[PDB]
Amino acid sequence: WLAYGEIINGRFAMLGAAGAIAPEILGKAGLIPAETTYTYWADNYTLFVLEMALMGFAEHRRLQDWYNPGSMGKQYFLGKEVKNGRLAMLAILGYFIQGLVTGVGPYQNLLDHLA
Amino acid sequence: GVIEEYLEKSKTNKELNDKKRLATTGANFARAYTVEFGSCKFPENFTGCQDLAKQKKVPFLSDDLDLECEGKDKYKCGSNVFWKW
Repeated sequence: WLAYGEIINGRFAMLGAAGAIAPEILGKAGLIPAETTYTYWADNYTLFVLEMALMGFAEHRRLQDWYNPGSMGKQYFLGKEVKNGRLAMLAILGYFIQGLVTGVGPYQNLLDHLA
Repeated sequence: GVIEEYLEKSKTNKELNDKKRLATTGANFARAYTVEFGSCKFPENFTGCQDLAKQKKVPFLSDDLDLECEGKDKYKCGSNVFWKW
């Protein structure tokens, strides 16, 4: 719905993707390079973000299949309050921007750090 | 129906080129298998040095910066300005 209910999760949610775009390095895209070693890519050889289907399906419905009821658990298995959190909604928005809107991994100095 | 061939195996079954000598694909990796750099290892040298460059893809040319140094042989030119040193 909800409302109000859909912030905490949004909180945790973007947090990891935001977490992607900071603790990274990175390494592709590419673009600009070359876009698409380990084995090569080992990465299957080409086009495989459809495990996401299953996977990004497998967490959100698997979250909510919850709901405490949770069923989804199941039988067995052995085959100002928008003011606060919602300003917090902004300052997390934001530092996607500067953590993206220039390169971070600068690594421009200053000195050197490894090297 | 035939009896005859079956419009002939080594021409029907002509995907004996899903094996053949098809290092037309395969062995385009195992020549880059050893790829460089310098080449190889050392000197000249594992970045950076790089960021930047031989190979990546991309793109993009490439050059750049004389090849070097015209200038920066201290400064350049030269024997070696002059210019004044």
